[PDB]
Amino acid sequence: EWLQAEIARLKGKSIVPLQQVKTLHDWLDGKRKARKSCRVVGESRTGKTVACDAYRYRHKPQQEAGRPPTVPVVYIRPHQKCGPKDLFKKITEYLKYRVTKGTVSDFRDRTIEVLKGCGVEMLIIDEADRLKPETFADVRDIAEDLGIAVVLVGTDRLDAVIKRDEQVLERFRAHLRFGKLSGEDFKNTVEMWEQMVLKLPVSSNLKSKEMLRILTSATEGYIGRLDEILREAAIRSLSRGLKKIDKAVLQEVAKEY
Amino acid sequence: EWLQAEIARLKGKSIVPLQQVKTLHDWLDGKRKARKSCRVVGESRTGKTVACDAYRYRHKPQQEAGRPPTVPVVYIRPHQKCGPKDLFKKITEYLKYRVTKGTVSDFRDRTIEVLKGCGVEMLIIDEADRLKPETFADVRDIAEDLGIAVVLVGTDRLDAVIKRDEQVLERFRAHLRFGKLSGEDFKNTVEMWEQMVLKLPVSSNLKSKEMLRILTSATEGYIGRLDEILREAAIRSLSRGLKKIDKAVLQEVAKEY
Amino acid sequence: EWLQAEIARLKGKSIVPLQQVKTLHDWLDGKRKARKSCRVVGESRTGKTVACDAYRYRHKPQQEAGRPPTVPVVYIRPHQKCGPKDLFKKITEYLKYRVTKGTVSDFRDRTIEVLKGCGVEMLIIDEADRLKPETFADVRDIAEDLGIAVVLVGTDRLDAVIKRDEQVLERFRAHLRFGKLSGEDFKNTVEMWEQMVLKLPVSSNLKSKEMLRILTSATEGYIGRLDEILREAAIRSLSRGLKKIDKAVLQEVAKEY
Amino acid sequence: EWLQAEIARLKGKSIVPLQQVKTLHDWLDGKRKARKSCRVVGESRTGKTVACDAYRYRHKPQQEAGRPPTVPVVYIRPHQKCGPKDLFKKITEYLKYRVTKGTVSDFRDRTIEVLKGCGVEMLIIDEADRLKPETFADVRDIAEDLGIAVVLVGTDRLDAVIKRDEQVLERFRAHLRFGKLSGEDFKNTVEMWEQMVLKLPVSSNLKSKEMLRILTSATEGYIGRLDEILREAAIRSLSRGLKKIDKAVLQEVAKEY
Amino acid sequence: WLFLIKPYEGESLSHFLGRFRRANHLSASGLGTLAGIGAIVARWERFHFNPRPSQQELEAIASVVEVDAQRLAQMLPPAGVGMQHEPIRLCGACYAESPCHRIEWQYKSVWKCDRHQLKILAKCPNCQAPFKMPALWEDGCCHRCRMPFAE
DNA sequence: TTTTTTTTTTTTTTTTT
DNA sequence: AAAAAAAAAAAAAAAAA
Ligand SMILES: Nc1ncnc2c1ncn2[C@@H]1O[C@H](COP(=O)(O)OP(=O)(O)OP(=O)(O)O)[C@@H](O)[C@H]1O
Ligand SMILES: Nc1ncnc2c1ncn2[C@@H]1O[C@H](COP(=O)(O)OP(=O)(O)OP(=O)(O)O)[C@@H](O)[C@H]1O
Ligand SMILES: Nc1ncnc2c1ncn2[C@@H]1O[C@H](COP(=O)(O)OP(=O)(O)OP(=O)(O)O)[C@@H](O)[C@H]1O
Ligand SMILES: [Mg+2]
Ligand SMILES: [Mg+2]
Ligand SMILES: [Mg+2]
Repeated sequence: EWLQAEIARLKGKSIVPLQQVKTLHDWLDGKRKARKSCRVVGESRTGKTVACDAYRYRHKPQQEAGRPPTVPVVYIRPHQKCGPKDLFKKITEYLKYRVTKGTVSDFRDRTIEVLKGCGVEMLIIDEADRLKPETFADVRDIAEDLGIAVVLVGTDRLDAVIKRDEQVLERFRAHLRFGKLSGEDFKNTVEMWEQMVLKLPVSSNLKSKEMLRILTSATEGYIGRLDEILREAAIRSLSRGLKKIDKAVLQEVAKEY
Repeated sequence: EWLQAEIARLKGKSIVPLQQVKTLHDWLDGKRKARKSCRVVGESRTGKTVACDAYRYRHKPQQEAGRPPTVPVVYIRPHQKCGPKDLFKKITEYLKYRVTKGTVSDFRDRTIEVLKGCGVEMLIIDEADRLKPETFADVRDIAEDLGIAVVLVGTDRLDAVIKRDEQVLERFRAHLRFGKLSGEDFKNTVEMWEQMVLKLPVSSNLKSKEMLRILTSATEGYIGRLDEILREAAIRSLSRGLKKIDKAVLQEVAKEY
Repeated sequence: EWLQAEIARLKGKSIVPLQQVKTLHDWLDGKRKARKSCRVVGESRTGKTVACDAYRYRHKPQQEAGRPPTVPVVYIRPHQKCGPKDLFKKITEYLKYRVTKGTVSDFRDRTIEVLKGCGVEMLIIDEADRLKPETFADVRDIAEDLGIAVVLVGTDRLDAVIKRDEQVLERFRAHLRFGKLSGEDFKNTVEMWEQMVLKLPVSSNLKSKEMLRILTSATEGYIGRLDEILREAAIRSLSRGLKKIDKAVLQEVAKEY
Repeated sequence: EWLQAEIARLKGKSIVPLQQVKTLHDWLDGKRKARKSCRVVGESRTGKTVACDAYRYRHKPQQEAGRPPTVPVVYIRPHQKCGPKDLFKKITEYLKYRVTKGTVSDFRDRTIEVLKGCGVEMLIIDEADRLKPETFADVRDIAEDLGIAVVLVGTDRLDAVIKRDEQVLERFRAHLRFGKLSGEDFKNTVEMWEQMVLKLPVSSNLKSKEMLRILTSATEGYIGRLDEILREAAIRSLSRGLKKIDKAVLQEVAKEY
Repeated sequence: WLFLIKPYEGESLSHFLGRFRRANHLSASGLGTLAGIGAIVARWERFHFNPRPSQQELEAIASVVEVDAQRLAQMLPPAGVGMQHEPIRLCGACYAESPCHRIEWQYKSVWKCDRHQLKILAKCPNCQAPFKMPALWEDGCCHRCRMPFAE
């Protein structure tokens, strides 16, 4: 069924190139070469996590030799109230090594051992706010003992956590701010969105002012909302037998927010 | 009955040439010439044991005189909680000598006599973790006294056992990291699999993306799972009177995992 | 005495055909042909021991010649904290061989000798959780060395035991989820149970809604409880000189649960 | 074939004079004259056993008189879980006497007879830790009854065994601690190793800093690792048709540790 | 329950029991100990193969523990004739060609193998370790030095 | 929610006459 | 021919903070 094939596609996710994503990638590349540790802070739904995923794929692991693969970058997202056994477990599993039964003092050393040999030039910790304060000692140790940069991506709340520990705050002083979209950048993003993410049989012309003012009020510059508003509107429109998104559909969806 | 002849074949096993096996074979060849003792570590179902069997058949027994066979390589797999009488018994039987009744101190010496005379340049002990710690002394003695290199092939758990004894850990430091399949190597392996392992009257075209995404999700890069998923699907398909594996069969089998 | 003859019958057990039992038998038959390792799990008191017993009955041993009986399927239930000498002893006795005095290693070979010669295509180990972890090595060896598939039937707790050993977990990934009864399947089961299991002089009409709601609340879909509730109610009813089960009896019995 | 002649040589072993070896020989010579029991303890792969072999060859057996061959120093290495019949057997065979069938109480006395007559000034027991605690009584008896000094050479683990018995601990209090290489001693050892141990046609200049930092990281001061790294690199280099070891080869080998 | 070996009428009782163990996956000494445990007669020997109350035991064993009853009693020497008291000598060619020991080797006068016309041997050459097939097996491999016995 | 330790039976083993 | 006797490694448990 054509309709179901398009809905199964639309409900899915993809990465769209944006000025903010390229800016982060070039910035992280500098910190990687310099082995500099620095934070990434911005508002929710601005597309911070997705840009980090795209970076990992930019430089993929290399398997040329029969030796363990040299992973240039490690990306992890700690669970809630993450303790020191959990941080080490997740780093180790990311390198395809299985963790044996033992204590923190046992696979703390195994982590270092897996960290050596594998390149591990940069470690990106998303949801940095989700760490027990005691674990920041093991993060500093890694950043200090070996020449590895630690990104420490976080939301505005992360800064409230960082400032509670002098030694942690001093180390991660440098920062990058994600921001949100406004002005022409938003209009160009909508044009890019209809062309690359929406493939409806008939064009919707979402760049038009009459509907762009609606997308602007509904999204308020958050790439996460623009995604939701247009992705749901496309499924709701096709489900009615339409070949494009009607102004009435954009209004009907916007009213739910 | 044609159907039963194909099922009796499909339920069987065979060795498929792979990049990981050749790599393994020519690394061992270096250690053999240098008489170096090294370990080999890999995850379960990655095809570690099968590559070791293939190596033994690459380097077969040679007899050029009425003297005992010139056995170049010895491969053994110890039983659970293997003690020092059991290790010696299995080495001796492998070389085709009968073990007489006596104590460890009696056929410890008989083992040395039959390790000599035959070349026995290499000893591969699969599943090294299943061994009593006390037996690693008799393994070091062989490796130390005779010009013989010992492989010590095993899973991730073996490293937890090795690190409990300084003298074993230091002697066995060099390692090869057997791994799993990902990317193009997996797609090419599926094409090879359908090309050689499966001889179905009509081609299934398992390399196509619609079914390759299914084999990928079901397999997760483990050659052991790819072998199970496709081998059971072939028998289940033929049993229904099909000449090929239908997408529906691959899905039905994958759902069981 | 008629009353005592019926009580001596009612207190006994029998196998009732059910959709869940046929489903397991067809599934096991596939794994048998493919020689595939599998896993069977479900909740307590739900048609499983009887189903495994019924399967052995379905394909009884063949003894058409002077050679040992051709036993296709072996079913054993290990004792508590079963060790490696006990697993081998019980397999050997099942096949009708006497075990002589000796150690596990000599016993390792006699078990292999009698697993061979007879077909022994399948081994069903009920209550797999009650086994020492060390014994799973001897189970893998059998499954690996011989063309034999091992079912490993058990409860939810078995999964907690299996996940403690990588090499066991990977081998037995395929599973069937035995479940409980609900909806029409339960009503039809009560009608069948009354018809076959109960031969009372006068019909009780247990399918009726007034009493079916009681059997439903008392049973909660567990075939083990439906058999207890109705089997005790039948004996208690006859003992009062009744020719059928009164609603009052079903209520009186249900109150005890 | 020139290449095979060099590989057959390189795969072999030899003794290189070192400051640590001379230090031990002068120290043992003092204990020999004074007949003082003493200990030799150090880390694995530091070259403890080889220095002991060199000492035996320094003072070879002298047979210029009618009486049985006079061996001043006796060197034995006990088997695993060595008992009192095994210790006596190995001492007796070393001195070239055949052991007849009998009990411990029979050739305990024969051992004393052959310890006497020959000078037997010193007994060096390597791998002292792998001995039965009950056997230390027969060792003290020899050390006490006869004018013989016993070395008891071993690793760090030996001290854990010695401290379990008051009477053994006090008797063997004196000790010589083996040490690993660091600083200039390591650089001079690499220069010496290249000149005497390697006969390659073209000089590798391994003393150079660019490659010395690699040998240092790969070796960590253990003479056993320096031996392995350079001995395998020489064979691997010649096998490629090279006349010297390239930096690329030292890096390729180091990556395997 | 033991599986019956291929009968030969000229086989020694000792060999017959050794072949029962080989075929049934245990050691000869292990067979004797196990046989004694099964019977519980208390006079059953591990290595003295031919006793008089053991003839009763053998009859019982023949009639009950085998799939098909084998001739055990026929193999057994009673008092026997010209019986060697010392180690039993053997023919290497005979062991290797037919993995069985002949009853003839147990009796004096027969010093040469009648089939191969070579002298029967009592000790392994060079090793000079006396070689008794009932203790050291039908495989003809010397116990001390595991060298195959030569003529 | 983690960390000792801690105590005990069960055991496989090892030899000795 | 045979057995015993235990040294020692292992495995929850429950207590705090
Ligand atoms: N080279 C190969 N060719 C074909 N099949 C293979 C190969 N290697 C492994 N397999 C598959 O894996 C199974 C054998 O186990 P495998 O060697 O993969 O595990 P392993 O390497 O021994 O790991 P572990 O020792 O942990 O079990 C076979 O059933 C087979 O289908
Ligand atoms: N197919 C059947 N026909 C008749 N009675 C059955 C059937 N299945 C189960 N029962 C009833 O259930 C009881 C046995 O339950 P069963 O052993 O099947 O549960 P189980 O799942 O094996 O329990 P557990 O898994 O906890 O060991 C019997 O007394 C019997 O009356
Ligand atoms: N002077 C030397 N001459 C020869 N080989 C040496 C020397 N120094 C170190 N080695 C190498 O390093 C190793 C050191 O010897 P060995 O391992 O016997 O000492 P060890 O660490 O005391 O041994 P153990 O583990 O028994 O204590 C040898 O195998 C040898 O190849
Ligand atoms: Mg394997
Ligand atoms: Mg049950
Ligand atoms: Mg040494």
